[PDB]
Amino acid sequence: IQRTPKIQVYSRHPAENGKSNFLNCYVSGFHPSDIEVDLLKNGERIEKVEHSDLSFSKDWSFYLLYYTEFTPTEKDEYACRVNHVTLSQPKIVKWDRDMGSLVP
Amino acid sequence: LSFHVIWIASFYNHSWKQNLVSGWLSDLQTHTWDSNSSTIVFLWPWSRGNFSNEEWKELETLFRIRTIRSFEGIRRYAHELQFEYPFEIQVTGGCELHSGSFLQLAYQGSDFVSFQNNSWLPYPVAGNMAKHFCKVLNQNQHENDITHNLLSDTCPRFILGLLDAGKAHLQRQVKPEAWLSHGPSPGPGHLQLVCHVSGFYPKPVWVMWMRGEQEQQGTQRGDILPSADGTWYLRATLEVAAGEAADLSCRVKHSSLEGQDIVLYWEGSLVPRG
Ligand SMILES: CCCCCCCC/C=C\CCCCCCCCCCCCCC(=O)N[C@@H](COP(=O)([O-])OCC[N+](C)(C)C)[C@H](O)/C=C/CCCCCCCCCCCCC
Repeated sequence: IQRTPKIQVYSRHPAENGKSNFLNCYVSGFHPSDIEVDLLKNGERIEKVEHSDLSFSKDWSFYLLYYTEFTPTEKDEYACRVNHVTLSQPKIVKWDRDMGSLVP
Repeated sequence: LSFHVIWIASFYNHSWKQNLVSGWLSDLQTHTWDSNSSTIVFLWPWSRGNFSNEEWKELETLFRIRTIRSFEGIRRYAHELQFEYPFEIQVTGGCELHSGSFLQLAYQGSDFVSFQNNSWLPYPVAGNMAKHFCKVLNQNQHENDITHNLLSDTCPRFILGLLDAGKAHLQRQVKPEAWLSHGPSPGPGHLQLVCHVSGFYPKPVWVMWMRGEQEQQGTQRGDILPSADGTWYLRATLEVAAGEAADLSCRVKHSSLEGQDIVLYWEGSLVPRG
């Protein structure tokens, strides 16, 4: 039986433009263990992303943490792109951050 | 609690595999296996314990020999056991002290066999193939006695020079930070308020949306998620009617704060004010 990844995207610190931060993609609950995870900046792959050593939970489903140090600006959007045998095509989950006040 | 080792063996085809091994103290990773060098890697200086340099070399040789016989035994009996490529075998084994010990093996992500006292037993649901696997696993009783001794003797020994030597790590206190944002999926005419809590250690934490002293029981707390530096992260969300988000605050309690709760207010540009 195969299990599809849960995908959660978060930063280490509150987003502040021009302040270095860490962007995280936690992928969990999946089986089998082969999986492709990319972090995206403005739709394009970030190079040299780190990840934790593969591990698994009590129910034997696997989990990994992917992360990279980054510095957001106002014009940038980030995401996590995951491919797995359970997925017809790669699933993209955005980093949800607030831009602040919209209308002047 | 205490210590366990996990083993991730992926059999892609008869001529291709991958093998990952790591050691865990409570929920903290403390060791990795480098199968290129056949070396136990120490992620912390104290993950060696007080164990002599040469006692590790013997454990390495035992690990290395038991792994190569494991991959060859599984591939020799794969068709007997009805193992169809590709398949994954996972093992976790370890102990506690005060006490307890365990060793469990899964095939394709489901309970398969486990080691009890002195021999391998099949999980009843796993069927005839698990019973046949236990025939091979229990081939040599001496190997089983060695497995028993690793769990009931070597493993408590290891904590005895580890949890003391490194409790300073497991007992450190790291204060959280928190911040508020708009949730992305509100229903019509409503808002989702998001309270982020980051950077805390140890894991236990309390977080609630409040109206003054009244906890808002609509607070939906997410999973606690790991950070790359070993601290933890949590999101707690609240669905509210628009305009009714006035006087709302997020309150965080954590052992490291010594009663000085973090309190943030849904306020300023979040509201937004005039
Ligand atoms: C990574 C950091 C580690 C830090 C550890 C520090 C503290 C350690 C504390 C506790 C550790 C607990 C670990 C328990 C390990 C469980 C071992 C069970 C595996 C038994 C394998 C048989 C031995 C042998 O060696 N099995 C082989 C020898 O059997 P034989 O019939 O040929 O007998 C030898 C006779 N001879 C003539 C004298 C040589 C035989 O081929 C088995 C094959 C079994 C096939 C199935 C494979 C089983 C899968 C389980 C693998 C688990 C690997 C564990 C690695 C993490």
